[PDB]
Amino acid sequence: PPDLRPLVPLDGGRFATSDLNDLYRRVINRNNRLKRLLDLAAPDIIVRNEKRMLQEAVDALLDNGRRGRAITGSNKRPLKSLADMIKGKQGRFRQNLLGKRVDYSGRSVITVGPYLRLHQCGLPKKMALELFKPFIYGKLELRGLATTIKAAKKMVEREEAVVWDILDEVIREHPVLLNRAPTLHRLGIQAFEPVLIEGKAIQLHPLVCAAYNADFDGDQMAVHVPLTLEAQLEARALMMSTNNILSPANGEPIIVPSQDVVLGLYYMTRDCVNAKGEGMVLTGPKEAERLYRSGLASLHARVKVRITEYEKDANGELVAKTSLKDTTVGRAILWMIVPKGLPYSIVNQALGKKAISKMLNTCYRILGLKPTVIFADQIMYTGFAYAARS
Amino acid sequence: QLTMSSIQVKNKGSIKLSNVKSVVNSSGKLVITS
Amino acid sequence: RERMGHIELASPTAHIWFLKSLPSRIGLLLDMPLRDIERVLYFESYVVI
Amino acid sequence: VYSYTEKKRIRKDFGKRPQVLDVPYLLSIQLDSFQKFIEQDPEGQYGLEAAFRSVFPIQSYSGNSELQYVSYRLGEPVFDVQECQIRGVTYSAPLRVKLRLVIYEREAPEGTVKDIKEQEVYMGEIPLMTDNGTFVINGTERVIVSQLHRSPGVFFDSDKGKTHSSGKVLYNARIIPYRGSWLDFEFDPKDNLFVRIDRRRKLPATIILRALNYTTEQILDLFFEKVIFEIRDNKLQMELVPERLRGETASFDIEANGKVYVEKGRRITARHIRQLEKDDVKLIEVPVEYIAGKVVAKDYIDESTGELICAANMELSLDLLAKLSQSGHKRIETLFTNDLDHGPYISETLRVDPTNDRLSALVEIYRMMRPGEPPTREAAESLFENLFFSEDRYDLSAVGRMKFNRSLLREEIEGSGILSKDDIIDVMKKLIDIRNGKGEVDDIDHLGNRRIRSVGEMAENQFRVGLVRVERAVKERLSLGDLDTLMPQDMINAKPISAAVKEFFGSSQLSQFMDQNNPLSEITHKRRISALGPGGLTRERAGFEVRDVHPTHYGRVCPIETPEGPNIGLINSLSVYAQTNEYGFLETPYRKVTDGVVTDEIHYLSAIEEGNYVIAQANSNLDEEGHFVEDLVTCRSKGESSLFSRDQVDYMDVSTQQVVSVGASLIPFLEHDDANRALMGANMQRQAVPTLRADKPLVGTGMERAVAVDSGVTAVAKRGGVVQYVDASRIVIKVNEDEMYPGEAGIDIYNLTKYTRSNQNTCINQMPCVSLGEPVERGDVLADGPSTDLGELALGQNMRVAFMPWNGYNFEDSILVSERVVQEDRFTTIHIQELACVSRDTKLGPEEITADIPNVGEAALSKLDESGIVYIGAEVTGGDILVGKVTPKVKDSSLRVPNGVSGTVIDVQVFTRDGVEKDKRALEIEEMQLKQAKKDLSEELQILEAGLFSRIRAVLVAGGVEAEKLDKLPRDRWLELGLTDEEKQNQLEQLAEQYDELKHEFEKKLEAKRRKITQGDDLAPGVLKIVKVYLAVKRRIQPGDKMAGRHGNKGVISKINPIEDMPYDENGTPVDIVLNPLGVPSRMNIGQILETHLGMAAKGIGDKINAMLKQQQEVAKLREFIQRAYDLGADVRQKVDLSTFSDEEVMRLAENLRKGMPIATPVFDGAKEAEIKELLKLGDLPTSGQIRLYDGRTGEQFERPVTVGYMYMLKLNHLVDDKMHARSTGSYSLVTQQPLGGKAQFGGQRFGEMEVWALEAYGAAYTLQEMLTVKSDDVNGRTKMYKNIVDGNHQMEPGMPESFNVLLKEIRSLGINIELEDE
Amino acid sequence: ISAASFQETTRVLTEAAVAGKRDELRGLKENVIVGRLIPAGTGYAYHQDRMRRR
Amino acid sequence: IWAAANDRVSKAMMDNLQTETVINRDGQEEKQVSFNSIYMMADSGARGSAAQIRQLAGMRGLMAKPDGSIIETPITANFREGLNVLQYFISTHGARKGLADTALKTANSGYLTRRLVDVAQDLVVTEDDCGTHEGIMMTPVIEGGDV
DNA sequence: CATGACGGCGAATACCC
RNA sequence: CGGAGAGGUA
DNA sequence: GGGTATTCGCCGTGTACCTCTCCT
Ligand SMILES: [Mg+2]
Repeated sequence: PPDLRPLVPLDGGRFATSDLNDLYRRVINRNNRLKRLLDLAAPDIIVRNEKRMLQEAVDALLDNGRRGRAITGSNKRPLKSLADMIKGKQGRFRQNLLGKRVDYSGRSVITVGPYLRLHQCGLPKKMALELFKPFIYGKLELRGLATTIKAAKKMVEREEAVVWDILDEVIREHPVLLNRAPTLHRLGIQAFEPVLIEGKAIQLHPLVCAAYNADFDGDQMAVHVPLTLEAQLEARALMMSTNNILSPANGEPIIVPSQDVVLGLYYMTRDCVNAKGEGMVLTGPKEAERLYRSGLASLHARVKVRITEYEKDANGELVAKTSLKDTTVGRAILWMIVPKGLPYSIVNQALGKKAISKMLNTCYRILGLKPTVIFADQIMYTGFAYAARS
Repeated sequence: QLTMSSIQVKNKGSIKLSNVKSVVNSSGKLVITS
Repeated sequence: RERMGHIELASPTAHIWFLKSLPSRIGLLLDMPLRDIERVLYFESYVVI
Repeated sequence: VYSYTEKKRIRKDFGKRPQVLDVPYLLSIQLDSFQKFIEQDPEGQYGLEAAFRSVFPIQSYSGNSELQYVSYRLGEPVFDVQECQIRGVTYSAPLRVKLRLVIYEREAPEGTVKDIKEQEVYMGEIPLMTDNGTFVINGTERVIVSQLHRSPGVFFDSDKGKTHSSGKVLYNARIIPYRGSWLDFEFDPKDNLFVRIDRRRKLPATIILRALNYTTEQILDLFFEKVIFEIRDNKLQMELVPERLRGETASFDIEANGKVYVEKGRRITARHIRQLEKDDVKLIEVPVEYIAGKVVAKDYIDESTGELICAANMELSLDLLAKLSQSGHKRIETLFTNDLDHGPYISETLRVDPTNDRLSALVEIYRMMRPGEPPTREAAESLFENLFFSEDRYDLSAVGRMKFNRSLLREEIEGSGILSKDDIIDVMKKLIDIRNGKGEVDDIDHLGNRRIRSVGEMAENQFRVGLVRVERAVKERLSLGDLDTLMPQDMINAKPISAAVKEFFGSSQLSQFMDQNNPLSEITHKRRISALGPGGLTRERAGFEVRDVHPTHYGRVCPIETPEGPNIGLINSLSVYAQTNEYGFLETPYRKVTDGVVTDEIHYLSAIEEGNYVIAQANSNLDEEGHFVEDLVTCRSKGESSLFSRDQVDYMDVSTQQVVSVGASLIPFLEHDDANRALMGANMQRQAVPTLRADKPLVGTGMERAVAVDSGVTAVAKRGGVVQYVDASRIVIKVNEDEMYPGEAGIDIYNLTKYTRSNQNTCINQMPCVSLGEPVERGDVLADGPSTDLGELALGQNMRVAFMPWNGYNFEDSILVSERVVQEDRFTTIHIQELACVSRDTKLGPEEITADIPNVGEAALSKLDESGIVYIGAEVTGGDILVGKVTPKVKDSSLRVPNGVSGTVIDVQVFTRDGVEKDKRALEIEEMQLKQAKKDLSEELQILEAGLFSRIRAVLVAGGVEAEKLDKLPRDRWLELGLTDEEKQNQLEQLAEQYDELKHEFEKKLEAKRRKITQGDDLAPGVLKIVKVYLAVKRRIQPGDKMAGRHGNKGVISKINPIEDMPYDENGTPVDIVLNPLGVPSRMNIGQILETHLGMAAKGIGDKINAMLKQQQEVAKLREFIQRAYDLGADVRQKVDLSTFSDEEVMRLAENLRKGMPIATPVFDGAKEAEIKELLKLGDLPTSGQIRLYDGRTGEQFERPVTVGYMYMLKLNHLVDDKMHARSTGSYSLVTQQPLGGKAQFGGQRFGEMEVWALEAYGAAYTLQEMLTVKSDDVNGRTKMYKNIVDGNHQMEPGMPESFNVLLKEIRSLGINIELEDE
Repeated sequence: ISAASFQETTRVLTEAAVAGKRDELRGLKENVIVGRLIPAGTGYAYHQDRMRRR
Repeated sequence: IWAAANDRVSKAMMDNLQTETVINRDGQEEKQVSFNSIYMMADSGARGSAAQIRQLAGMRGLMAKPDGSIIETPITANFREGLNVLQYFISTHGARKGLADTALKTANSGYLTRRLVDVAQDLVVTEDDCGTHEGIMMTPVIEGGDV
């Protein structure tokens, strides 16, 4: 059908080579010549030559270049035949059926959001306004601010304050999918709750970067809006980062802190031989934090701290045991973000990358998924803060 | 991430041979035939 | 974009997919080698029927 | 000694190695190549002269008539570069060639002429190279990238196994002409030689010899040594030379003077052979059966019987030897044959050769060359002659012949462009003896085997293609036509030549849209060497070896600067001192070492000759007498590096920056950076966007001035003089008297480029760096260009940087930027965008540009004039109408501002075809252009008039003083007023005559310029008019933008921190940017740290000088401090003596140094750590480069010292403004109904195969389905989805995607019945 | 369908056309191409309901 | 010999870098884990490793020619001292080799991934328990002398 | 005309009985 | 708006 | 006549995105 082989206008007046209508034209030309020689009863040599030429015209239309010289267009580039339409990377199957361009999608450069929770991403408000546009139109109609479609379109174009309030209402719990190419594993696409931010760059949670193989030296990411209730619930239950903290390849956690978070935890859990405040005996982590913030005790000071830790019993209740621990001020301070049920020994050491990963493993094994996500976010906040303070 | 003589035991433990036979020897130490 | 056309060919023409794509379906179906089919179809020889 | 201009700001050089050779003109390759192409060459060796002499004379088939080339010339271009860029036309010169048609007398004795028609003929436009090595093609600036290709000649290669059995090395040779068929010879696994012409099917090698009129015995004589068997009575005794028998075992008891030396069963060794020095035995008896494994070489016949007893080259047997002996044939001819060094490859090839004479060889060659064609003896006899033996169809170039003779160890360098018999024979012999383990194969990637073709050579090649295409038509029209009185213009149709040249200059792979982000990008583009293009490689197919840094790249090709990704190792950067030789091979300079003394004599060595010498490193300490201070110098000898004594050393490197490219040479502390990050930094230096204010690098290498000057972006004084006038758009220099030609005023006018878009929509703006009355010398920078500061390349800004983590905002290479950087517009950049509005001729009616637009309010058209065109200076925003246009459907087709492109209208251009009534805005634009052009012929008239009157004043008061006649007689009465002549005004008759010629030059071209302004330019067919609107937008720095240093330390800004939140020092000074230390250790780009330290030191010096300027200290105090600053260093080469500077010069230099003293640290002769700490001490800064920082949020001291200094940071052309994009719904494709692609088309993101795999792995079937249908080509599904979302019903009703239907229709069109089944 | 969409589309389609092959939409790629719910994850039950109704 | 020298330089650098002296509670010297920033980053595992540290402050070590043969003379300098022209040019061989290796291996990895995806695309968990008794025998993987 | 890619694999070819 | 060529980003 | 080593033609060779010119 001709609408599947259109003629693309170039500057209106002239058309580019379709590369498919040309082969059809050659086939028709040779067929007409063979017909006008068939009724003519011409000598058999030229009739046979025309039959042969019609044959190469036909098999060039079907599969150009499969046998013999590849029939050439105006430029030396071979003509694209019918077989080329359906095969190869640019063929129909791989370019339009196994993958395709989609609506309700965008992309932008990614920057680090260190304040974000694991389930949140930072979405520019202009991108959100464009992406969620039909939802905005629906909400505008719902509360009567826009009588017609055009009224809602004009209000969104003018970017009125009530439009921004409606946009805030729509995206409150509507997850979005963030993707970074190459998508090497399912975790290359993950769901996040968007938070409206100023600027034009998408903010990414640090702990998911390893899953994306993402960094912030120029990386760009695509965002997609799950439209239907089924898609939204699939994003929340199947693809949300807080539900996908384990690698499907080996079962190990993917959200282990790296770089400056690890540096901060290591620095605050290191011990110094003659640090300020050494030998002090503290009522608990709160006193350690008070002494550190007031400058009366060094972060690496070896001290004695009364620590109350919790251990699960046979029936699963948290039995509390309180004891005096020989530790550091920084380890006691870090103990405050450790959820109940983990032993104090998990922090009573210089915490490197492997130690932090083991701590997250212990938290996941003992307490489950939600406390693990909360613990990971708290660890990342503490690591950032104390790496900065160091 | 992918990039395109004589045996010695190094730890304490008992020795076990499988698919092995015991035969007379010149020095008394078993040869292997399988 | 749904309605197709047809071209009534003045003479019969062989489909290249069923000729060149190895194994030659015409050649295997007839046991005449692909070379002879190529020469006859492309007017270099004759076949007795 | 320092000139007045360079006294303004002297960069402190820490370089210690003296500079023996200046950095050459960085654009010399392009200019020299194009000059060779276009300049007149009387010898006819290069360019257009050579191409014409190689296609002319055009002779008829009969030969009655011939067309003779006389000479050529290039006419004046119709438009200059600027007009060509404005009008969108190619900047080219007309080629006007003097031809002469000669018709001879019909049945003349020989060559008698009957007419000679000599005429000049036009053969098309030749695009001219600009002053900066660029071309203007269709109004766009393009660079012709030089190509690195395999040299023509003979190349001997092999396979190291990898093809058959195990470890069977197959050798081959390739004769590669510059023009013609490729001739290949190869060994098959059974040791037969095969020959291939143009990569066809392989034929036996002896076929080529048979076609060269060589018989079997002649071939055997060529490729074998004759052994003779001299039978006297019986026993088959054998005459030989001893040497032959060495290596193989003893077949018989060899006898010496009748006494046997070695018997059977013992292999002959070396001592055996040496014993025969005094044992000269010639006739040796051998067994009869020994002859069984032998070959008869000659063709033998009996005395008179006439029966062919044995022909040449056959296996001798007992029967054959016995019957040949019984006829008294006393001497037997055999071929010497061994198993390791004298293999019978030719004999076996003959044994498998089907051909047996010249006719058979020629017909076989015809069958191979032209498969499916039955050939006449004449046809083959002409085809073979045309393959390699006709100048017209085959051409080994001069470099090809040179390489061919050099590979075969021929003394002669010059030779013929076609192959001879001896050429092929010697190629085969060298291939055989390489197989025999006597020679070695060649290195394909060796730079002595890969040569350079630049713009001139490829332009000449394409011109030759056009010339031969025209020659065919000329010959057919000449022979077949009954020509009489016809002029040579009739035969010459210039369309083929013009088409070929335009194709080369507009569509060739090496004709590339110029990278014009900054001057360094231009320099790099003009200096790239490409292995791609025609006759080269393809990036999909190139292997590891050709992408590797070869040892011959040293000093010729930069090992650092190469693109990341697919193009790695295929696109290279010319080294700083590298240049091509006459044959196009890259050569690099070296200092000759004579008698252990490093002289200053410079020899340029190519890769071939460089490997024959011992070359000392540039990092080799010398003394005042030139001797090497040490006795064991590190040197390169044969692609290897070791130690040698000074007497062994033959050459030394001229500079420590010899191996690197310009971009790599601009990286300070390059030697402390890992090569990967150095590559990244060199690549990203070219992506830096020129900022609002050009800021010099505090830490530089010394190459910045050369880059800025050689780029051509700056205004450089052609002649010395004094700045007579200066403003933001123009500089007028009053030339010095000693630099004046006799008949001139001595006025140089430099018109500055102001706010013009680059090829990447960046701002090109020139601003003067000289003041009124300033003295200027030749070569001095008069006006800075984009990213240039006082003639120094200034790609970025000096940023006060602290290395510490800051609350995650620098995590994973993220960058924290203070709001003070935003406030000071440090990285604010100007971007100029060109929008076009085209009124065409529709079928219904002609499109109209007017202010009358329907369905739009009056307020929305307040920015348009009465002609419907936006005013100059209007502040437009996304959606605003620039040019109001209506189509007679009238539809609203007005050119609007693209969304979020809010900017300022700075220029409006109107182009109207002949016969179209130009509008009122067009009329007033025309009026402004007319007034400006009259001004360009009046102000440039009166300034030159003032200069001429100054010269007339000087001459008139010299020997002809007339004080009263100065004022009682004006300057208009010295020309015609009648009086007796004398010395007073006879000289004036030569100086005011040129004045009167400016009454004949400026005024005479006024009408022509008026015609050009009033000209109705030729537009595209159907185009009524074109309105070009130029929008200037200031992009301020924001999160999401990409910043980088020169060390490969790249990142994206994550946050714009308030000034009170930034870390600050004890003096309350906050840092500008916080970089993460953790990106330093694994990257191993330590230079960024050292530069930072050095940057701090540099700023410290300025911080003192500024203080001395704020306290108004004595000039002596500044002299003392600045002299101490320049004297600092460990025996640096630079010497700055402030005592020779005047007080005013010292004050000016101190003013230019108050923001920080520029430091020069050459890439491999840079500042040491001790020197940096010394400079830090001089500025009263800590030697560790680390200071105490406080948290702005809390005032708490950071627990450890933080590295704080100054790093030179670049804003890359990767702004988040250009990259952010979002789409809910929009336009869809035609064939598939899927959303369009690209931000420019407001397209949707592609959810590709791996994305679908991720969705499948999650089990998110509904999300995947909506990706496939309601968000893509399900037309009904997407409409229902949109309506449901508006209704608040988040439910889809997916249908069949249209792409599946398209696939079904396509398969059906292939004659295959594909259909869906029932439900 | 899956083989043709993978590689050697000409050969695979020729084999299918000569043999008169019939493709039941049972795999993930097949259902992706025709834009249906994949027989996995949340769509799995749907396909089960499609299978049990025949 | 050069490999042993590189090992000795690395050992000396790590020994001097990993430990620092400090005054105890009493006026007595004591050894403790160093607070050097680069050492802290490496030991914590945040960034860097032994190889990178010895490239920064030890010596770069033995390099390889493009064909893969090891160059006889190693780079005795480190990045803090700075390389000379010869050492830098030598190191560019390995740098270019690694970058081109990544560039040309990403395509092979993608092709292998696509082939694996196709061969396994249709395999879905369709049952809770098929009732099979067969299984594979899992032992610890031991090559001899290590686990 | 382009002549710098190469490994794997199956049908066809030739060689050796 | 389809194709080709060139360059670039991750 | 039939089994097997060699040859020849076909198949395949990462994703996403951005910029420019030029094209019956
Ligand atoms: Mg990255």
